[PDB]
Amino acid sequence: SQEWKEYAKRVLDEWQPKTKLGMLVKEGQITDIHEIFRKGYQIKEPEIIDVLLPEVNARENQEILDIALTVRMTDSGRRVRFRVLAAVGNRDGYVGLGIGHGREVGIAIRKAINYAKLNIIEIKRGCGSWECRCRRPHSVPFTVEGKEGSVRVKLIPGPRGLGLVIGDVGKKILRLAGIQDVWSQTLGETRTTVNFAKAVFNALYNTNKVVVTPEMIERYGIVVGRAMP
Amino acid sequence: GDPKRQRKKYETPPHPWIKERLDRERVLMDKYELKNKKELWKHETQLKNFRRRARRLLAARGKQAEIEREQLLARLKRLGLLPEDAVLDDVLSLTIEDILERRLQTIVYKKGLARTMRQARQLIVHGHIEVNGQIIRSPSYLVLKEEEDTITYARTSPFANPQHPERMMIEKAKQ
Amino acid sequence: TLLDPLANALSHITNSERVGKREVYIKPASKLIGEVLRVMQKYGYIGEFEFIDDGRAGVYRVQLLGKINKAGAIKPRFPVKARDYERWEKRFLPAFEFGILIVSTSQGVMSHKEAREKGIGGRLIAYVY
Amino acid sequence: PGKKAPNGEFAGRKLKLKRKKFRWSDIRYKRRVLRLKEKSDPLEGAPQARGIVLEKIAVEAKQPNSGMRKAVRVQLIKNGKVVTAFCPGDGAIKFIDEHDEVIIEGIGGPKGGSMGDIPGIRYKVVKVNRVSLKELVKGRKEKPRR
Amino acid sequence: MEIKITEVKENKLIGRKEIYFEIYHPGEPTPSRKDVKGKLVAMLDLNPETTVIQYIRSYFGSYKSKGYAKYYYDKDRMLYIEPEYILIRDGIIE
RNA sequence: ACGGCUUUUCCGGAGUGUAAAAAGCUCCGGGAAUAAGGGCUGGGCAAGGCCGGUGGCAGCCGCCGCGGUAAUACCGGCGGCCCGAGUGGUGGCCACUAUUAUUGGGCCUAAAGCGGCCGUAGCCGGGCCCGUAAGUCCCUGGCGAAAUCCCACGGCUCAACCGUGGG
Ligand SMILES: [Mg+2]
Ligand SMILES: [Mg+2]
Ligand SMILES: [Mg+2]
Ligand SMILES: [Mg+2]
Ligand SMILES: [Mg+2]
Ligand SMILES: [Mg+2]
Ligand SMILES: [Mg+2]
Ligand SMILES: [Mg+2]
Ligand SMILES: [Zn+2]
Repeated sequence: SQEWKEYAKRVLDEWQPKTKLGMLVKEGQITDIHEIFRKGYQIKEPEIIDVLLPEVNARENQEILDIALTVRMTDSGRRVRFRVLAAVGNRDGYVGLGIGHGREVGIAIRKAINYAKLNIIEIKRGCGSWECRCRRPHSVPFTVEGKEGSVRVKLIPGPRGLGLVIGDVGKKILRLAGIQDVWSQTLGETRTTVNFAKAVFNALYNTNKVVVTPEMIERYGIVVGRAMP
Repeated sequence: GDPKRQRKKYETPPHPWIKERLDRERVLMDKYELKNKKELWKHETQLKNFRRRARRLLAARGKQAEIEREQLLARLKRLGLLPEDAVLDDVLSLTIEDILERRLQTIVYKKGLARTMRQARQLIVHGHIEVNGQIIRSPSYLVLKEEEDTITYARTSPFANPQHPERMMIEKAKQ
Repeated sequence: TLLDPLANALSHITNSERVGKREVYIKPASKLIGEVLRVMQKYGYIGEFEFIDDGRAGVYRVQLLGKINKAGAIKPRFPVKARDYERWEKRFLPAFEFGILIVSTSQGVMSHKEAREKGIGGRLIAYVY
Repeated sequence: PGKKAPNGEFAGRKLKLKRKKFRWSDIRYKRRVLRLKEKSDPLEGAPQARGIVLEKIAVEAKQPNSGMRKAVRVQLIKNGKVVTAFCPGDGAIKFIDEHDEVIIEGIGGPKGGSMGDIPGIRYKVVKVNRVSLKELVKGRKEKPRR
Repeated sequence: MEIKITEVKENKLIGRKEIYFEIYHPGEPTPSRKDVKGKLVAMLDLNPETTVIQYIRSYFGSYKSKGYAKYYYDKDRMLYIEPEYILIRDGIIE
């Protein structure tokens, strides 16, 4: 955990921020990822995450879901430009997902990985199945649903050891977030990975929109963010 | 209707060419030197059945679910796969590499009776090993715990003499 | 026309509180409505309520706390054996002890967690979580 | 649009009738209870047949292709009908003589019917005089009856 | 070969006794019938011509065989209730 | 390529086994000696940017799609990939299919709201109080053959198969 902890010490000098959160961070005031979120800020500098989540760039916490080239016609032929979809996250409690556009594949990948750090969220984990009744953060705490495009998803808790039973580009997103067991039930057209990816993302977000009592917490084990890494 | 037909005791993969699955099973075949894939899926099913049994006795209640509950820990730890004080929940955190450490091959190799795993197979199948005073010629027998110590050479085997030109190369490795 | 003054009540509650209201007036008021509210309050979902009479069936003043996700009515009112609750719980609620499943047993109205203690069954009527 | 029609407690009969009556608007279930495949089918519920050749022909391929596909006209035994079969392999049409007892399979396309550019052929030869056409086409075995 | 006898069970109706024993012989063939009969009639000092050896059989890789024999008080009783083929296999009658 | 080793399988031979045989099992003498094919190799889908033929012809193709003289897709050779005493082809049922939908589908513009309204059987029906006990719920007697299904233990070398108990 060292090379990804001197990285922040190198970055924290050559970076003279322009927004305000940049000032707060660079003056040692704000010092932990769990305290820029539930407060209504804006995030426009992608160096803030390199300093508080320095592992988000480790090439095994990165992922390239799809690449597709699109076209528009003109009186001098066709003008073709790419579209990439990419997700990033430490495999603990935080994820982000973005798109990016360009006219070559390294530039589209670069912008995608950028915009995937400015779209980051934290989730809730637990164990809410009927079979397993331990208290460990390996699964969703209770069934949630999220919709997008024309694609409805629903994520159901599952017992420890059963893998991830969902589509192909759901496994990457749910593995980068820390979830390890789940079930699933979908509808609509699940062949357009943009909409399928955005529905899974929205469900994971909606995880933290359900009201819980201070006693339901010590029955599912709900951890928010990291949980003793 | 129809009478009883006998049924297969294993299950294939759903799609036969998932890449990151072939590259995961390739490692276990080369490490324990199994003969064919059908020899490996047998054990994966042997484990999935345990998981599916301990997965129903946990959302259950009544008189007879109790009786069956403690008959799963009984075998599951008489066979060696659990310690002496484990609760029912531990059946859910088992792994394939814990069954494959109980075949007779691995145990005759993890005790110095052989030089290398692909030699213990011939040692067994030619009838030299002897589990609790009974020649056994099946390298995939799941050894219990109450007899793991009583594995030797056969009483009438050429290996059972500490001068055999082959039996002396064996401990030439234990150093 | 009016066929079910209980479904109307629970759907009106779930429409109101989803947008922010602090009070609702359940217009027709059986004793079955009040009998649901009695156990929907004990678990901590609503505030306090009283019966305002107006010479025609009365009303119900109920003030919310913003603490329910979804309420409704199990309409066909299936009967349940005493050992077969989980099967119906896996269709309505989202976890293994979430919410409540109101059952109309032979000794009043009570959540299923109190029916499995005495071991009884009865028609289902509604569900809150 | 309403809610859904018979959602009552004592409304079983109307519900079962609704479902039984709208199951017939299907086409795989209708084609099965009436047993319509049969009595329109020259092979009569079988996975092979045996016939006697009558002549040798060739067909034109589809619109965006070019070539001629060799084929034969077989006359069955159990019925007496005439079907058109297709000879697969490079140089098979050089073995099928007149007055041969050939065997006949399907061709395996969508819905049991035809496939590829050959549009109306739906049977393919496998055995000629009880020697697998596959072998004959690639050496490896000798042919009986001249 | 070394013989241990595991059960001598009497019989007052048929008038006989059943002898359940076992042979331990690592490195030698399955004993003959003449030889097992000799060892028995020397051990328990019976009549050597009324005792029959119903079976001796060897198990998979165990160097230990299981046998079972029957011995009669009267001669003709034996020659009356006993089947035919066993007397021939044991050579008594011909 | 040199050194050693084994005998499961293979030939002979002796016990045992069996109504008589044969298989099987225990001991002897020889010998590494007697024993791997089938389908794929453009994408879905693991695996070659190599060589020689063929020239919209021959052929391939479950669907999309290759071949017009510079073919990773046709025919061979050499390499490689998946299963392995098996491996491919053609017909039938289930899942795939929320393309039969009670759980759990649709009906402005995509398939689909009767041209409009009255009304018989049938399904659905406001509030309170007093009885009944048909529906519904719990306890207990008499039934729903054995085989078949799940589990533990025991017997054939483990196991398939068989037995004693609980469901
Ligand atoms: Mg080739
Ligand atoms: Mg590939
Ligand atoms: Mg539809
Ligand atoms: Mg009423
Ligand atoms: Mg029965
Ligand atoms: Mg035994
Ligand atoms: Mg057993
Ligand atoms: Mg039985
Ligand atoms: Zn768990």
